[PDB]
Amino acid sequence: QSFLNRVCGVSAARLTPCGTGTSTDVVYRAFDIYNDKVAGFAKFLKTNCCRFQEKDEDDNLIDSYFVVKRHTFSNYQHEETIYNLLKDCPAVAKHDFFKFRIDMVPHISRQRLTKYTMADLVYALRHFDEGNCDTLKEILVTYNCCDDDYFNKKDWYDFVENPDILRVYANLGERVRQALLKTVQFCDAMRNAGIVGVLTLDNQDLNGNWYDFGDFIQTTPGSGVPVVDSYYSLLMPILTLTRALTAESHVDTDLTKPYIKWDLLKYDFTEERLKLFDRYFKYWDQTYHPNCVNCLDDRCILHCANFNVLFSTVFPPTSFGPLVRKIFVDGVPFVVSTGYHFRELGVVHNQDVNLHSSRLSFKELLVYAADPAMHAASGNLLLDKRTTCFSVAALTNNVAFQTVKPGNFNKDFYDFAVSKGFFKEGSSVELKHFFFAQDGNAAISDYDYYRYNLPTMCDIRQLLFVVEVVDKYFDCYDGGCINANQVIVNNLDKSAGFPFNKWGKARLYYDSMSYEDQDALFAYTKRNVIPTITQMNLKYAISAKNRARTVAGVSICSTMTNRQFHQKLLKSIAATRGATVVIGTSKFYGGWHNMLKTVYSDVENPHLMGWDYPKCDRAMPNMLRIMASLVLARKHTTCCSLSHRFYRLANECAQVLSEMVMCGGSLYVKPGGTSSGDATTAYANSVFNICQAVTANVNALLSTDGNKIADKYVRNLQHRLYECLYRNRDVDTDFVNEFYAYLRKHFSMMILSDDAVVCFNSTYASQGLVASIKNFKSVLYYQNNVFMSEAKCWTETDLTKGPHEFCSQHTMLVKQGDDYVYLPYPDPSRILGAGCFVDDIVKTDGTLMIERFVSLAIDAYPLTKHPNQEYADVFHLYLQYIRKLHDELTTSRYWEPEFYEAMYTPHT
Amino acid sequence: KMSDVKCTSVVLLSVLQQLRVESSSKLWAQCVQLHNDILLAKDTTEAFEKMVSLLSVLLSMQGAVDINK
Amino acid sequence: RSEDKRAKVTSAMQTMLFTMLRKLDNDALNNIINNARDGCVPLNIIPLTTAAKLMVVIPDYNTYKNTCDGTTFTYASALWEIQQVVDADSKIVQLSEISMDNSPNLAWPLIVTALRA
Amino acid sequence: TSAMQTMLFTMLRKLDNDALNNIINNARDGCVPLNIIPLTTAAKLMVVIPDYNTYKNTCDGTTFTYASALWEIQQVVDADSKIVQLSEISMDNSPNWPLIVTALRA
RNA sequence: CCCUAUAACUUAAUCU
RNA sequence: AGAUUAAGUUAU
Ligand SMILES: [Mg+2]
Ligand SMILES: [Mg+2]
Ligand SMILES: [Mg+2]
Ligand SMILES: [Mg+2]
Ligand SMILES: [Zn+2]
Ligand SMILES: [Zn+2]
Repeated sequence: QSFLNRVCGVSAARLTPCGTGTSTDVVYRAFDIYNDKVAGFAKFLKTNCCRFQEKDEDDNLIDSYFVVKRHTFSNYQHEETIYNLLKDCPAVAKHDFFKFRIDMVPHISRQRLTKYTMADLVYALRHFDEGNCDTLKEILVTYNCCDDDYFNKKDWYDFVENPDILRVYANLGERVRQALLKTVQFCDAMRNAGIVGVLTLDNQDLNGNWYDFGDFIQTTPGSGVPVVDSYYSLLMPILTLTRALTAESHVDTDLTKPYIKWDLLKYDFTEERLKLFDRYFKYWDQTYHPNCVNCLDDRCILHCANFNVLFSTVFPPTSFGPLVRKIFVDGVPFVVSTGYHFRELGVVHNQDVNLHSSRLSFKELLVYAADPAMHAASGNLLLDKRTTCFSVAALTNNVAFQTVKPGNFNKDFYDFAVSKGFFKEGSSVELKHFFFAQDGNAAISDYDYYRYNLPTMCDIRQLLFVVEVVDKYFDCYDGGCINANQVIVNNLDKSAGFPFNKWGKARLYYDSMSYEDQDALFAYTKRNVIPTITQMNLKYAISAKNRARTVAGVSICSTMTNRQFHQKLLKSIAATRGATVVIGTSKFYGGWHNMLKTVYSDVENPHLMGWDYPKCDRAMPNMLRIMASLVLARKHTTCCSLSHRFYRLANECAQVLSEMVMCGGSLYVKPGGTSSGDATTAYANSVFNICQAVTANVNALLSTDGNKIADKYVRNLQHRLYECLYRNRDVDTDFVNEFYAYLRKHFSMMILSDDAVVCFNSTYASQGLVASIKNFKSVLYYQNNVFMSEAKCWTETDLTKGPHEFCSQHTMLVKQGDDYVYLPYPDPSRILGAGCFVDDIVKTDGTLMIERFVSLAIDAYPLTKHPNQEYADVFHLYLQYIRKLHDELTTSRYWEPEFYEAMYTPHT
Repeated sequence: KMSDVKCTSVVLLSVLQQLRVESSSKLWAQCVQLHNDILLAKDTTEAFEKMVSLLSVLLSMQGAVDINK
Repeated sequence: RSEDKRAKVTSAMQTMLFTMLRKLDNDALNNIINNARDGCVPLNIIPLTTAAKLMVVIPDYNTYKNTCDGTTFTYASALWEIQQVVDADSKIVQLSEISMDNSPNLAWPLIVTALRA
Repeated sequence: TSAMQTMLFTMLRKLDNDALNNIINNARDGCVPLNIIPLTTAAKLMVVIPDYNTYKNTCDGTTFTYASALWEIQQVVDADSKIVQLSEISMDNSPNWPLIVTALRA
């Protein structure tokens, strides 16, 4: 107790021992660490300090802690000198150096710290696991974000089933903003005193005070260099999750004051972004361009768009979108868009604007009709209280309420199927796939699911490494620009989007334009931004859940140029076998077997894993979509310049990422996500899927205790992984090759859009060296803003059983001829529901369209190799009904099972 | 049994659709709610209660004649 | 035919584009655009500051009283007098018909059409 | 149209549920609901009655057998919108036609 | 009014 | 054997 009153000091604080006696306490905390013996951002165990909790006058415990560090004596003298240089900075926690008789040993007492550091909050949110979140609950209850009985609500953490958790995390926001301002003050003190050193998150309180001067080196004053790369980069997802800059939208930066009233005509905000970057990120040493048209490469675009998404949360939502001018064509006033203000890319101005023209060609008619400026400026004002999304205009005087009708019942096949014995009580095969009808409020209710899209900042150094590893997965393909006579449009009798669907299908605009007009329009989009309108339609399809599906038809002005930009690379992806992205690979003629044998390739202790993306089209962040389009456009290094590649990226973001959306005769603003009818949507979803998997492996490897890794090679790989992320700003292509080889050896992926099957090493994942399901849950929590429950994931120990689900198909290993192959089979209720319920009354004929049942029996063939007899009777039911229709109509092979056994054997 | 009540709710909502229930929003909402809840049922008593409530919409308007069929 | 239909869609696009500036009146649009520094404004403020007509789609009565109570209301820093209220079947609803007790008899959402004062 | 109505009543005859058969048989004899038959005892049931033989075939006393359910009658209105009491009506009072009955579920 | 994009497969009818 | 057209089916 005589040690306690020396620790109490002159501060007159009532102290209770958090440990026992005079011994050193043991805590378990998260440290960001980089030695020549360990690296990583991991949870370690700290046996360095004695803690003393502070009591109040009514002896309830306070969040003040006295943390007394025992160490060597040279560190004591060194930290005393550094502290005496920095004692008048108000961002420094107050220190008290003394020596005591524990035998004399020196002690460094840090006064009135919090219980947790900033590293503990950042680890709590970036390695989230429900059922193992005690630091996050203690931080939320301590700083009055919520009460303790908030967590008794089940799914309190889920962003989708409980969107009130954003209000709770946003009560940590001013705490994080004060922490940022104290870091800028401490960096200014280090630069004035001449002190060099790395700022680490575990040396900073939640109050914002800094300590642990034991690695700081003195130089001449005025010339201090603070290293803040790992600090800000590991902090960056918390800045948007807790909404730290919301106080910047108030008057004099005070949450008690009102909101700043901006000018409505103001769009620029470049000086305000530069001031925000100077205030919060002053010592971040990479140059920042507020408008990304001034960027130097694609990594600069990613780096600067990541600051723009944070700073665009401060600005009014009416300032973003198409920037609009008045233009006199044929002496006639006119309204066009001459630019765009992107939340991510800043202000883009069109280069080829014509302030005066006498006539309009067919190309500029197409560009002016696709423009939302003339439709929005001619419409009424709209205030839609049904949805939270931003509403622009009502194009007409009515609100359209489109419904979905139910399915049409094919009664002949149903009583033929109950004639054979199907659909009994307690049977294994039932009906679960129906055409669910919808009412007039279904399109806006499905448009309201864009509220899961939140403005999300990324760990930019982690992302800039992951983009090189993900670009390694696309090195085999060949891409580049093609001419308009090399494009291949498959279905020309499809919709052309709004407003072009008033006058024709896509056949009309592909026939009415020349190849030279199409090439001129494509050359126009490499210099100017054309915003377009995406139309939302309700899908009339068969499903198991009553959720209404919407499709997003993109206008022909966007699709025509995006085919010309991307089609070479997309045809190269879809024509490659044996690769990770298996778009284009058929499941027939032994294709499923070859895909599974490619994914199993040479993994050592193999397990299968497959996960889920909850709300993947809606909740995908804008930075990952921009990242995916940059990865796709990395094939255009010879045909396209840098400025042309930027204008193509800006056209993708103004056309399918944050476009204006017509939904029932009314324009709304899309927050982000993927448009379903984009030209490149499956391939961009494949890029996003591989990105999240690579991020999960990076987060698994870096959060592992490097003392416990028994392989020397994996331990040095973890060291260099930390160095390539945070301690190095060039691309280290040798380590990208090495990490990509490590991933191909231990984490083998089969990716088709959102769907994926990995074959992973089990001993490496149990040691935490490749990712597992918990890593994916964490990465989707802080990057994707969704909680992926483990009920929608699957793992698999036996590889003689296939994947559990891939592309709605299950896998069976069956003896075909003299081999054992992997056959895919669907859910038998899906095939029976496609038989029983249709969408057209002429598909109820049966005697017309035998072809329909022939295709369904092709899909339901491998059910005959199943152990369940009721599963195997589905193919024989389809055979007998095909035979019945084919006989009472009036080629006998359609009820011979050899035509269908031919579809699953390798002889194509 | 339950397959029969699901299939006849599909036919019943299709005939309520072609009888222009969709011209009344407040009626078509309840009809699709009953139809979607019949198609999702797990025990047949719930399905038959909702089936009775959905058939009452058909019989409640004079556009049908129950004598002829 | 790739020129008969091409001239046809050219004429239709001409008709649609020349119909649209007849809808707008340039009395407020020119003082919006000339108040800008470089004659360049966001599109999202054009129907907010220029449009002479407002449509309010209201899902239930509790939003209706908090938004469009009375025959005039304030939105977008303007005052709007209610011209009409139609329902989801597009039947005319009187303003005296929207009540707390009468609300389940109405076909929600209501579309309130208002004009700028 | 008529083909779908025909197959609808064909599979309605196959189900052989007593509540559906009760409602279907009631609609031929003129006993037709005025709104949606509810699944809660709160909501009011509005059933037309076309004659007294249908009246005593459908209800006896104050309770009411409809949709294979019991409903106590709360209110009765004859065609000229005069509120008719339950004891007011009998076969001699039946010329004194079709009248609505408002009930609630037992 | 209105029903997207990509990929695979089957059948039929044509030209080599 | 290849291509063109039309219908249809599955997957995302
Ligand atoms: Mg430390
Ligand atoms: Mg230290
Ligand atoms: Mg999903
Ligand atoms: Mg999927
Ligand atoms: Zn830049
Ligand atoms: Zn190019």
